Amino acid sequence: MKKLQIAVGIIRNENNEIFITRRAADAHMANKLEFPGGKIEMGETPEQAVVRELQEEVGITPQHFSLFEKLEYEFPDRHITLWFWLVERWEGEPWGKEGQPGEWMSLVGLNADDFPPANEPVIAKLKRL
Ligand SMILES: Nc1nc2c([nH]c(=O)n2[C@H]2C[C@H](O)[C@@H](COP(=O)(O)OP(=O)(O)OP(=O)(O)O)O2)c(=O)[nH]1
Ligand SMILES: OC[C@H]1O[C@@](CO)(O[C@H]2O[C@H](CO)[C@@H](O)[C@H](O)[C@H]2O)[C@@H](O)[C@@H]1O
Ligand SMILES: [Mn+2]
Ligand SMILES: [Mn+2]
Ligand SMILES: [Mn+2]
Repeated sequence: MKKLQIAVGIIRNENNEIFITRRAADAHMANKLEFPGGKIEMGETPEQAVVRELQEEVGITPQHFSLFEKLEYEFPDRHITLWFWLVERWEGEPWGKEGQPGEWMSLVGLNADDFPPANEPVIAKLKRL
């Protein structure tokens, strides 16, 4: 069974909205809502990975961010460690830089059922802020 380290960014604006993308229909966790992010590569740190992934996926450079949650999740065919970074300052304006759907979503309106099940405790903890 594959093992991966994944870094994702919770991109939160001043109006308590989060920038959320939707995964492709042929991806793992297909059609799910997601925090932008991706695999931490050999030779880069979790902090470097979340910067690079947000630059690639949505065209922003996160800065002065914090680790909101780190957790492990066993999917049916892979084990993933997820690093959830809270990103409240960034350079740029997030968009669907890889052609993927992305939009701002109110924190209070997030439905954990729309995301991979690994995100459940994070979405709950976010709504507690
Ligand atoms: N990006 C992201 N992935 C998540 C979240 N929750 C969650 O369980 N995952 C899982 C889905 C995938 O198994 C893995 C994310 O990998 P990915 O498909 O984003 O990796 P990547 O962007 O580097 O892949 P690629 O560009 O090479 O296609 O972690 C989330 O909120 N955001
Ligand atoms: O690990 C994040 C944690 O570290 C602090 C400093 O105590 O921030 C540092 O790390 C961030 C991630 O690289 C940087 O964005 C930040 O500029 C740096 O000071 C805390 O702010 C944060 O909780
Ligand atoms: Mn990616
Ligand atoms: Mn990647
Ligand atoms: Mn990704």
